[PDB]
Amino acid sequence: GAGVAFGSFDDSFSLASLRAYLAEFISTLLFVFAGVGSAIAYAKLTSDAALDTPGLVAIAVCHGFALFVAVAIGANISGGHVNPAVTFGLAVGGQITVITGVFYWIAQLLGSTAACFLLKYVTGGLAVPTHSVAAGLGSIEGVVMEIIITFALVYTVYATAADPKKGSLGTIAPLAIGLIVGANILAAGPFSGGSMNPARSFGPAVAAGDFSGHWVYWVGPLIGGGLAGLIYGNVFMG
Amino acid sequence: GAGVAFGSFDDSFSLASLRAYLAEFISTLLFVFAGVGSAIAYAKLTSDAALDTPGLVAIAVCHGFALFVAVAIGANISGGHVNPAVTFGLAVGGQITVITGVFYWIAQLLGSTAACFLLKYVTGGLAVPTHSVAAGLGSIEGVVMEIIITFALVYTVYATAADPKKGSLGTIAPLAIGLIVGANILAAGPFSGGSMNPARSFGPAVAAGDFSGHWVYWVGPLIGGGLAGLIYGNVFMG
Amino acid sequence: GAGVAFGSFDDSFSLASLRAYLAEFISTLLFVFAGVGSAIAYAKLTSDAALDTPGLVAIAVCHGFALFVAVAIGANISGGHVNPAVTFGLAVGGQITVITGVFYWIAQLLGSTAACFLLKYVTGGLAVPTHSVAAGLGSIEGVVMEIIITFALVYTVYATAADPKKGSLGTIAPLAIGLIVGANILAAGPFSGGSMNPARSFGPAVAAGDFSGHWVYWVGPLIGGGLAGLIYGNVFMG
Amino acid sequence: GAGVAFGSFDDSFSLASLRAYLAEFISTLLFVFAGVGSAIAYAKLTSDAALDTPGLVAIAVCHGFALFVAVAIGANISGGHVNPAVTFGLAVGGQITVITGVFYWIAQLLGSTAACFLLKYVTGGLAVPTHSVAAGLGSIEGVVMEIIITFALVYTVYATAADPKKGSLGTIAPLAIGLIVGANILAAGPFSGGSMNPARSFGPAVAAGDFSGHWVYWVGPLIGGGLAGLIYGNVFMG
Repeated sequence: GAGVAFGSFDDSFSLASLRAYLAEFISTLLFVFAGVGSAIAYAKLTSDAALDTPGLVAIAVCHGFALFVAVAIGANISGGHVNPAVTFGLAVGGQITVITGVFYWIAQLLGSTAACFLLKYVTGGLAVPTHSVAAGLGSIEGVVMEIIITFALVYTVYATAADPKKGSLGTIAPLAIGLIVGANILAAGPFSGGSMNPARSFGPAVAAGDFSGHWVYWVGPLIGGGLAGLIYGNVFMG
Repeated sequence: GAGVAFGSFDDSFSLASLRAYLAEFISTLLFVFAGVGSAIAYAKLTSDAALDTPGLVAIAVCHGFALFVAVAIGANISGGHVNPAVTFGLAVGGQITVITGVFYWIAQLLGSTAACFLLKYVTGGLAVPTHSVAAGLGSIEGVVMEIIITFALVYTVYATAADPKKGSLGTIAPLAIGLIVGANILAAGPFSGGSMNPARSFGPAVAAGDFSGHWVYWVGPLIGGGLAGLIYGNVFMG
Repeated sequence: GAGVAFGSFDDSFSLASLRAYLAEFISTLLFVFAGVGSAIAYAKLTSDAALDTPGLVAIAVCHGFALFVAVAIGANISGGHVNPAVTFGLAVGGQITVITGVFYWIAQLLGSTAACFLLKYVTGGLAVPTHSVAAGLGSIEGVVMEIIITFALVYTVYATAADPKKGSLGTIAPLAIGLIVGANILAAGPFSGGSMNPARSFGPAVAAGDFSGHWVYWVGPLIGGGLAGLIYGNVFMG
Repeated sequence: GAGVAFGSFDDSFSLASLRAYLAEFISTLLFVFAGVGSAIAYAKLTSDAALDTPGLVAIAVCHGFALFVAVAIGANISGGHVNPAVTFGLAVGGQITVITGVFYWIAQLLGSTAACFLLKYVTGGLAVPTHSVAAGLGSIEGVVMEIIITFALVYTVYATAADPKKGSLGTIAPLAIGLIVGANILAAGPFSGGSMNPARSFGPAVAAGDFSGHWVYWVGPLIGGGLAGLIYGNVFMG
């Protein structure tokens, strides 16, 4: 399989790269605004009740639909990563350079953070919820959950969008990528929160001023995404 | 990026333009009939309860599915705007002429209004609900919410349907456009109502004889749509 | 626009036509089995409660997904009508011959009826629910509801599947056709039941031995479907 | 129609075949992890309540989305069967060799079982639920339910993915295949559980150490899948 490529500053500062960074910022902002917004909407409707099944459905569907769109609207400009773990898994398989990937991370983190401060305002100052592992459940269980579900996501990105042999999968790729996240929130929501996405988790941690447990949402997703890049890149593109 | 184009009467009165106006009328009627209808259905089932999470899901899914369809069924005739803010954002980027755009607005407003009078009849005279900003929440918060979510919609229309480089996105564009509205209602419903669409809001205001607060659903969506046209048109098509 | 074509017996008894009839039987059986089945599932889970919002969502989503599939799996064999009103609207615009269309009706009615007797068995003898206009609501209101929502469906079939200029819409047509039915059930369920489909309504009327009010689900859908054929066929294909 | 083909060891041990087996393992693992996971999520949220309508929706949507993805991500490597009954129905119509098909079964069963042991861990040791026929309902009713719904699935796979004349259906095939399972769970969940898939059922039986009634989920799905292969393969591909 293709090796890691560090890239160059010239390449990573080209106008095409700059457009890509803006696209990643915008896609991540819009994804996180909707997705976090659905969780705040549930809190508003229920006066801050514990999550129930209708709420889980609302939040999962919102994230799946919004991520489909966020990926689609960047696909021809940046590739529509919307997610540091996607960028990382792609970098592991030589699909994006390291330098460009770092700038994608910055754009994604900025976009997510912006979305969360916008939410705080437009909702009239409601709390921005953070991802956390369920009460009582171990952190390793949470990490392993996040490894598995993020592996699923990044593997999907490889199979439908990166693979040169994708064929007609390329047309439906944004939808597959969004709806694997939706599906996986329906499973993982009550356990890890169903992040799959360090930026999605980071914005709220900034806006709520609370990084307790936040490491889970870097370690788990990066390992899952990296494992997907290693497996798909070496076996199915190698 | 392309400038605003005023157009001509000859062009805007051509048979092709007249077909486009009828298509916009029909698509907007069917979109608003379903979407408002889902809100009246919730009121019927619950005896006019406050919105809850099942209801929000029902209404969001209905709007997302219905808008997907309404866009698809006009895509090859009018472009499937279904929305004055989409038309406006496209006009800002030179994608539709101003004169033609004004006639699209008329067709959309007429279609929405018609849908709402039809609903009043077929439901046995139930109230046609109007979009309003949540009790206690400021109007600027509501406007800014609508700016953000309408920006998302119009940006999606640009990226998937207008951009000449859309490629395979063009096939899934109607679905992206519908499901961003669905996603954004799941976030915004309990705050602004999740309009994104001055015509969707206007029909009910006419049918309920209540324009209180209605300005929000012109100012917010037009600004969001205009900002999407400015950004995408000048950066990603320029 | 194209006129009505009566067709011929030779044509309507060809092997291609016979395959089409079997495909319509199978698609309609599978559509109605799922869709009615979701309503029986709700009754089982709730001990025959009145419809609530979760139930409406379940039933609407089931029908939208199932109809998408039923249309897709016949699209290249029969055209995937799955619905006497679709067949009728297509016949009005010269898209299927009258003789072939009558045999499609028979196949659809048989498939729906079969599904409903299968359901009665596999559910352990539970009642097969019938479409009815809501208590107190007038029959004309119910008919007009069904006209509007069936117009939407058949117009969608024309715009995405019949029109020679459909282009990329043809790829997503089955999904548009399914999800307009889903959307429209979210609106119409508590009022007319959201049929759009004389066969979908007829199977249960046979299996429950109850044709009270059943005429609504022929008059409303046939008029809507016929109006869609007249408008689209003469304006947008003429 | 094409006959059954036994195949060869050389063919079934080729690198292409080995890649296919890994893809089937991964797709089935990810499908079952999400889908079973959604059922465990419901149990967590509700403290092990009986299934209700929100829960049925959550579980059906999760399975439909996850299966769409699992099929898509194997489509160009293995064909994306994810299901012994799909493999069997395809084998009946000569679309996969018997030897290769047996190895697909092994990969699918292993993947499902792995998913279920992973779930047991990451959820903090919660019970892995098994498919069972509803209390009081006969086993033949359960089998016949599973025949019908699995026929639907495998017929969909033939019509959209196997048929050489699939045309544009091939692009949307993964989505049709996923959403027929979603639809059919909305009908069958409270009666048979809505399996359609011997591997999906088998993983939990292993992880819960409970094979009571499990035969239903081999007999019903294999017969349905085999009947779909016989009908579609001989009539619509013959």
